[PDB]
Amino acid sequence: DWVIPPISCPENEKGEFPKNLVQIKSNRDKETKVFYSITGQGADKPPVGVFIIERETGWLKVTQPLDREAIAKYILYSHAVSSNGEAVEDPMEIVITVTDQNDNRPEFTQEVFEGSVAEGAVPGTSVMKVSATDADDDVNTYNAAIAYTIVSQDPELPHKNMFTVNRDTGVISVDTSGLDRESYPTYTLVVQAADLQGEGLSTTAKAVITVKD
Amino acid sequence: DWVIPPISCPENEKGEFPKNLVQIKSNRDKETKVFYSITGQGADKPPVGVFIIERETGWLKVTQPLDREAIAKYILYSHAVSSNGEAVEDPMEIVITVTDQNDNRPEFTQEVFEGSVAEGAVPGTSVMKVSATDADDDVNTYNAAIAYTIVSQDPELPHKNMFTVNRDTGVISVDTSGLDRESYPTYTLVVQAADLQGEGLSTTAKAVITVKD
Ligand SMILES: [Ca+2]
Ligand SMILES: [Ca+2]
Ligand SMILES: [Ca+2]
Ligand SMILES: [Ca+2]
Ligand SMILES: [Ca+2]
Ligand SMILES: [Ca+2]
Ligand SMILES: [Ca+2]
Ligand SMILES: [Ca+2]
Repeated sequence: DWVIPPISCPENEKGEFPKNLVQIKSNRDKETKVFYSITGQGADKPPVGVFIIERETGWLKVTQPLDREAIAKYILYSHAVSSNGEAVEDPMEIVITVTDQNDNRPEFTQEVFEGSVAEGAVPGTSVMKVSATDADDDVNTYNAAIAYTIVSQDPELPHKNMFTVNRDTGVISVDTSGLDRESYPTYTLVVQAADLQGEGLSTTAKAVITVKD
Repeated sequence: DWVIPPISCPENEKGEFPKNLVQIKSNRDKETKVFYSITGQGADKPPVGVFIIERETGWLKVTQPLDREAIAKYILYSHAVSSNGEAVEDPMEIVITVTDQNDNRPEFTQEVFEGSVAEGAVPGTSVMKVSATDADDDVNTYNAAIAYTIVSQDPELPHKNMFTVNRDTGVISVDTSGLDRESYPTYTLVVQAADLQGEGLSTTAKAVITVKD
């Protein structure tokens, strides 16, 4: 039973429906009459009706917007039957992949993350980890590929950039030194998560670092 | 035989060969080991060896650069057998479309075109036609959409731009008044054709216009 190269249909389509994807067709339709149908989840089983097939020509259509983040791949079967009811083909297994769009913003595991460092640790010691998630397609695109930046430090002394964040790991480390509890005892960092490798959709959270003796 | 939706492969690929197109696979391989082959012009018949299928995996592969302007479509059949060589599927018909690149420069029908106009003619009167052809795919791309321009006018009197060319059609026109046979009896224009609607590959030729009483 052949399985068909995947038919791509992007999520969140808009406008008039139904829309044509792709024609599936027996080359025996000059020998005898051929009537097409499809079965499976997305066709005659839940969700019913997302895809339909023009009985007579074999144009496969989609009848509504899709959401990759709810169903990413549909498997159906097509059938080719003649007037006398005989099968003109074995069923063909039909694979449809929902193609991703970047329609989910990253989200931080917490709105405020807490750590602490020692006064005289050392430019590149580990303070804490911040983390986001993105629900988009981490396998075939960058839409869920998260770059952590630092947006602002408070207060800005002794110098701006007392800290850095590793843009992939979200691990926060000491960048320059002169950390002095008694001059400046807590810092409030605004941290950013952005997909498209830094360029895309973004969100912010807070990291509150307590300077210790 | 089912005919599957066409697989696109662009002309003029560069780099490492063979390149993978698409996995053509039987779902009957849970039961028994399956072995795949292909046939047709471009596989086992001339041009032999353009496409191959990997026997155990069913990856379909193209083995060299294609040229849309020599062959635009291939038709193959895939086949599926078990260790003993018996068939576990009917064959599947496989269509392959070669997609276009802008690899053809427009050519003028002539190197020098000839035309004429009456001294008295009013701005807007049509003088003559220049015309070019492009061999790229004028049905699905812009690689053949030609735009025309006048590059230079000799002589430049009584004004620059005695003439104009309609930039979709190649119709050359009287633009401003003052044509007088007895002061300037011919003009030589350099005309240009460029595809991608003017932004792409270009060529030039000459238009010679005799001003008549
Ligand atoms: Ca979605
Ligand atoms: Ca998405
Ligand atoms: Ca995203
Ligand atoms: Ca101190
Ligand atoms: Ca070519
Ligand atoms: Ca071409
Ligand atoms: Ca061209
Ligand atoms: Ca005159």
